[PDB]
Amino acid sequence: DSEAVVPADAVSFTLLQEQLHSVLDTLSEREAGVVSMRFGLTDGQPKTLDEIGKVYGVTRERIRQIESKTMSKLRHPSRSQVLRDYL
DNA sequence: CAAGGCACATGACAACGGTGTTCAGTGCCGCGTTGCCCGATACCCCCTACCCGTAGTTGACTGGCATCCGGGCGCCGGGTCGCC
Repeated sequence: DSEAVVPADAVSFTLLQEQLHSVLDTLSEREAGVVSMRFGLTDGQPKTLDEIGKVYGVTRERIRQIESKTMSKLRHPSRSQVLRDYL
């Protein structure tokens, strides 16, 4: 069957979740939060940049600028060795 | 031989030297924080092409199918008709 949850894949996904969440915890609180909402780690629906700029109280271009800032920071080789292997 | 008079240096005396802080103000020059501008993207419309369901088609045409055996083995249990 195809509907079976392969234990190896499920456990790898859980480990990826934990490692990624730790990596965001390395980032600043606001930066980690905004990138999380932009990619919906907390909830299955990611929020657009303007969509993030309502609960947090930032403007769509301001939140956009920090989204660019988050993507850069997670792109430095520091917080990249761990997540390269998980793909 | 002892007392009184002049040289140089001396206990303090402030005020400059030079340099380190101070609160102070104002910028200097990098991050941001936000108004635009567009650009793309979801979402209404019209058109017809094709999928899918319904309804006919009148010479006559009137009862089917091939089963199934070489288990094997025994028991249960009920039915089933003879029995006297």
